[PDB]
Amino acid sequence: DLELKKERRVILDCERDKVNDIVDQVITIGKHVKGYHYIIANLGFTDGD
Amino acid sequence: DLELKKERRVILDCERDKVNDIVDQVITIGKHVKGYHYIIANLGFTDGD
Ligand SMILES: *[C@@H]1O[C@H](CO)[C@@H](O[C@@H]2O[C@H](CO)[C@@H](O)[C@H](O)[C@H]2NC(C)=O)[C@H](O)[C@H]1NC(C)=O
Repeated sequence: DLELKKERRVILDCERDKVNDIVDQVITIGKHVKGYHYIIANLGFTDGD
Repeated sequence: DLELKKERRVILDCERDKVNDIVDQVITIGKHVKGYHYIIANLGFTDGD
């Protein structure tokens, strides 16, 4: 549904558990290619894999 | 190094073990995006994940 508007910039605002699920979903879909930018809005950045 | 020749079609000819590692490496480097075509040269295609 986000692909209809051609939106490349995504901002993630969740805890240390949902961010891993979103990352795994992006990996399975294939959105981590050069041309995107994610923002993990949380106090911890290196906590997740 | 393969990206230098601008080659997108890759033919995989390995057992049921190396193909999984190659698929995992492709997933990690983000080459499974639309625009590539892989060929698994083996009798068992549904065997691997
Ligand atoms: C399947 O992957 C191949 C690899 O690019 C593509 O199929 C090509 O399909 C187009 C569309 O019919 C043809 O014009 C080409 O001749 C095909 N062969 C190539 C490009 O080598 C396509 O990206 C994918 N989908 C289909 C339906 O083939």
